[PDB]
Amino acid sequence: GASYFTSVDQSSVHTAEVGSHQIEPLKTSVDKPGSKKTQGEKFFLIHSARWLTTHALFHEVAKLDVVKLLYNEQFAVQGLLRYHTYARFGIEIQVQINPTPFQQGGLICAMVPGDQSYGSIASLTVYPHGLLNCNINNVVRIKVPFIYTRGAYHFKDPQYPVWELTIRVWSELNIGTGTSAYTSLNVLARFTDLELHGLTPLST
Amino acid sequence: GASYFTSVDQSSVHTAEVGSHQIEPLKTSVDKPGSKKTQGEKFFLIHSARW
Amino acid sequence: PVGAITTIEDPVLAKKVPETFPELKPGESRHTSDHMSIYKFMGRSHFLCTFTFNSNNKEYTFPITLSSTSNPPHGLPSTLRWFFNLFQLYRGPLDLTIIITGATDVDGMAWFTPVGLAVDTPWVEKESALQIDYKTALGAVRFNTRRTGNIQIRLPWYSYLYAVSGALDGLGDKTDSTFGLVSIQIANYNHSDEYLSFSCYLSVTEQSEFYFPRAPLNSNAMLST
Amino acid sequence: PVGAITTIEDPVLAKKVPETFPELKPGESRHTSDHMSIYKFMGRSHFLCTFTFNSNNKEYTFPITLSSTSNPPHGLPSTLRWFFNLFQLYRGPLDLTIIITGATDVDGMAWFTPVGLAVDTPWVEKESALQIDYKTALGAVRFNTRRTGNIQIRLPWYSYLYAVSGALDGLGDKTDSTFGLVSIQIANYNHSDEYLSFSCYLSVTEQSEFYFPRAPLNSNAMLST
Amino acid sequence: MMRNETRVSTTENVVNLSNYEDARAKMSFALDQEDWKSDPSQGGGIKITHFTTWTSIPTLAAQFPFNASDSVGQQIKVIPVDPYFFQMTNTNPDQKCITALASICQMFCFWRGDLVFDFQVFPTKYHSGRLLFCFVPGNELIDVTGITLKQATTAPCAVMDIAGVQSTLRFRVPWISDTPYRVNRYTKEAHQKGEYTAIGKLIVYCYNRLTSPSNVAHHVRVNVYLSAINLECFAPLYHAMDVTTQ
Amino acid sequence: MMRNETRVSTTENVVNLSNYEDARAKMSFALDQEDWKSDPSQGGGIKITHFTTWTSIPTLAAQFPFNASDSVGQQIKVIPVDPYFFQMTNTNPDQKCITALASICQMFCFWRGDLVFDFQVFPTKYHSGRLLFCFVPGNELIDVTGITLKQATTAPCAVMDIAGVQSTLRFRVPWISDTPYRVNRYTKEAHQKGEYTAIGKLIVYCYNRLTSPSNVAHHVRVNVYLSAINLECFAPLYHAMDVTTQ
Amino acid sequence: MMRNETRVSTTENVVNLSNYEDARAKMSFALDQEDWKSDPSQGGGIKITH
Repeated sequence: GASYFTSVDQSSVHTAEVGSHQIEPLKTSVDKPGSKKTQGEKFFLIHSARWLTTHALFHEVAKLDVVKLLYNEQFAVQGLLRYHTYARFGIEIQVQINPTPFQQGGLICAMVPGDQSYGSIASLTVYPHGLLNCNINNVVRIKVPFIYTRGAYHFKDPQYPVWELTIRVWSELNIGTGTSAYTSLNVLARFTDLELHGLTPLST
Repeated sequence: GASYFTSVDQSSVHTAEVGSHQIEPLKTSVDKPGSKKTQGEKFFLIHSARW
Repeated sequence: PVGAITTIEDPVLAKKVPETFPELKPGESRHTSDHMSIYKFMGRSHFLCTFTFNSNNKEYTFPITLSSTSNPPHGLPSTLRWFFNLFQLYRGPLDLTIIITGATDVDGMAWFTPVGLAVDTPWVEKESALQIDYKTALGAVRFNTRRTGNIQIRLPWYSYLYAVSGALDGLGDKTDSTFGLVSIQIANYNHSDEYLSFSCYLSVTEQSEFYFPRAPLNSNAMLST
Repeated sequence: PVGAITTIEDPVLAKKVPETFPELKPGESRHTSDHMSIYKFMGRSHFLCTFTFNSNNKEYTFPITLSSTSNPPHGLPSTLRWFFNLFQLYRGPLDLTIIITGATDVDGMAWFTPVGLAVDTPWVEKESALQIDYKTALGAVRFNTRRTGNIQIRLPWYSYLYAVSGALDGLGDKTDSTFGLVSIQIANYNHSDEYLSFSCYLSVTEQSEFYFPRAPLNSNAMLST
Repeated sequence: MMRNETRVSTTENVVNLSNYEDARAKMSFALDQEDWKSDPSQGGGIKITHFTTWTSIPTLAAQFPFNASDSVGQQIKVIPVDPYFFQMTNTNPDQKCITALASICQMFCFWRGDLVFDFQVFPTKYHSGRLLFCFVPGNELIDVTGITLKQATTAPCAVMDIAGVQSTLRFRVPWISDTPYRVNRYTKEAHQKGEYTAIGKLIVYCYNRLTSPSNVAHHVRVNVYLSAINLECFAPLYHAMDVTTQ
Repeated sequence: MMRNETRVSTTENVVNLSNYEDARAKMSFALDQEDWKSDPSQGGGIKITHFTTWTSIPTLAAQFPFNASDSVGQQIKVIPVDPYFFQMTNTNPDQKCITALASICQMFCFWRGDLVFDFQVFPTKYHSGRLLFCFVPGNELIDVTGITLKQATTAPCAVMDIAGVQSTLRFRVPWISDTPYRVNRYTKEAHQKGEYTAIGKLIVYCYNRLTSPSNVAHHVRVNVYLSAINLECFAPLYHAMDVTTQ
Repeated sequence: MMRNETRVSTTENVVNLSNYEDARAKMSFALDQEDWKSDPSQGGGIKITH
């Protein structure tokens, strides 16, 4: 007797079993056997847009509900969230781009909890941020624990987004006549210390 | 560096992090946190007919 | 001078202590306490709201909401507003202090009503619609203008949430953005008398906590009554 | 999971600690005191009754009766009612606190009268019919609306019984269902003045005891003024 | 020279009854200001001091019948998971039979802990059947009718063989919520997304159709007791929870 | 015989909220007058307690362009030296983007310490140029336009090679004043000789003209972050510092 | 700096004679607030107390 789903039986009897767990002398697969971490605490490509010469300063290149985005069949983690009601966790975001050295400018990526409200765009550095500069780096990583008003996030029917990742133009992207006037961008996200609670058959 | 999905970056930089894992002084849920066993090695009702 | 040059894009290098020119130790300040210690600062109970009674045997119920949305007077004003937006999560009791202005010999009562419970319609002066029994039950306080003219009682951290916040959107901004509500009901106020005004101020307590720093409200957001 | 199955009809087996699914220790609460400790709970003096004087030099005498029968206002209301029916026997002093509303410069007196003794007719405002000597003798207290506006004095466990109860029938429900009576007599109240109202609230003391748990009053019984 | 000056602080002669520290009397009627000892004489020594005393005594919350006519996977009864629940009632004398657990928590704004649903079967040693009890984590208002008995197995649940020497199954619903405590919203006019009273709903499915001969009832009744363990309530309030007409 | 006499001091029932010693409540609503422990559960352990937290985080105060068209010794940008500075602003949503450092000190009457101007260059590994940052000690209102790049070298300053593997120059302006602290005069109607808010002005000269090929921008933008170290503020006040339109 | 603040509790200037703790005088007419010894002189030592 253990685990969930208990069974109470009056006219009981013993269990019949044969053989035991056989450990492969020659494994049929070398990858770590699926585990909470294997399928849940791994990276996934959330969103991906473009950044042009047209994009003026402070232009929001992307406003994402990191969490909500992950909750989608497209990603394996869904398989763990799709069957649990609540869940608390931490997040690690990784945003990367590929500007040609002939390009110049910069972007700022900040993990703002809940909503940007009316916070001064100029102080987005206060939040867990990552500054991108063409002449310097083309990638940034951010990791944050659980920050919410509630003790967990409700997937099936959320109250308010846990994280709203924002990406604005920190310094207009200008170039010399001839150079590509753009640069695609991608956003990677993953759960950390994924704590799942309450198994449910629901879906919405 | 670990887990699946590896990333090779030329113009690399360090990772920015804030705070650390906070263990609930008063848990918001008493059930074992989801694990391979929690959601996979449990019982389910397959089929059901009459005799 | 090594801290005069660095790559701010790198989270590590950006923490390098800056130093450009040769300086000497600033020294000692002439005043005892540090005015930048949130606890000591907000320790100075700041302004919250104010209202005026018109008819007799009526009541006013104002909520304590961090909502950056709710613009005053029907919302957080001045300092209080500014402060409760410098961070994401708040929790802990709050030492409220309300000042009475005008009238006299007016008997009054006040009770704190936790978030998510029955309570007279917010920001509105009307005849209470609650069982005297219900009111009292939540813990109340009676007083008389003549004898006093001011009340300083602490407000409890009684909420089903782990914390509350101001910066939010519609939904959550309607539930997880409130500490609780206060309700003041007057009695024996023949308007043939002077007007009755109330001033409410809030001060942070030692048992109050503040989590995760946000980007302060842009000047255009900072309003005042 | 053994406590997931048992025979409730058996008094012993029914005490088997229930357990169905695997759980972890809840942890620690964030608030100091336990709100479920009767003493601390009822420690919050709850509402009892209220009345209003009409003519001068008159008096009101309200009894403190647990009787579930006596419906308010002429009886135990709200919380107080509910509480004093969760158990069968009660005994011990009670910290009464009465609030005055309205009038001013009105001299007043109040005395506790033990069960089974002479006392002005209950729940009725009339001209007292007791020797000032008699009144005082039982231990009294004088006060003036102007100077105060509220009184907090303890009520003694002075009764010829071992305990009192609310849930009773006719007879006993008319003798063993009372703690005692309170009487407030005003003086110098020219009605040309404002009205005079009194609010009485009761709080349980540490010297108060509660014996044998009863089945709480069904919702339909819980009334409120 | 007498010199004992003290400034008159704010809240002059203000009264507060939110707690005992201020509710306690400032003087006494008792002669010589005496006190009282303890006395369990006619109290059998049963001195009460905590409300736990009630919130731990399984009281009858509801009764539901299990007819043979009920087919496999058919929902027999649905109950929200919050102490404030109870549906028992008697015609005359007219009364809404509230439960112990309920009558207590009804006086609080918040609560938390493991609610316990005790199911008592009233069959005859000749019937035979099984009922699956499934707890769906959530809030007191989630359409659940669209859940196959199969789908139900995903969530935590327990089946029970009615026909037996035993008669009661104890269902301990673990505290599962996105919030530390739930609120007694049953006082508010309407409902609000987030302000919930229950941590989910409980379901009673028909695992195995009820079989039996012919000289025995064509069904079997079941009493549902409710109590709580590891219970915690705070934030006093007044309200006589009405009946939850399922 | 009871004999406890105390004289009623002055300021009877007077209220004061200038500090906590008098602002703290004299009673409580909390039942049994309980209290609360700490709880970083959903706070990631990031418990704030000091405003330093903000006044140390470099926030974007202003942006200025360095065009090749700018000749040697030409003043590119002038900025007063006081935390209350910031000129960043976004059209719609309409907002005057104040800085962390600013938004904090804006609530004080006085301040002192070393302000830190961080300059971030957004060039391409193909440009090449130098900008001289010069701090002229004084007050927020001193005609500085009449200062040759040469003259500027007399005062403390620093030059920077834009084209490089690095991207940020940190300018730590030492606290230099005839007074122990400066005042937030930005609240007063006008200005008064002596009542100053800044300890001087900062200048951005064009040390070496910006060179480059032709397949790269004809200029290079520069973000100017502002923060402070060894900062000290006192004398609480309210005022939402407006934008310093340079 | 003198800082001795005390809040005015309920029952302001209220009188209670139910017991001695509150019935006892708060001041005295006796000069120098003196007191008195015992004296069974003309009492034959028969001092009553109960």
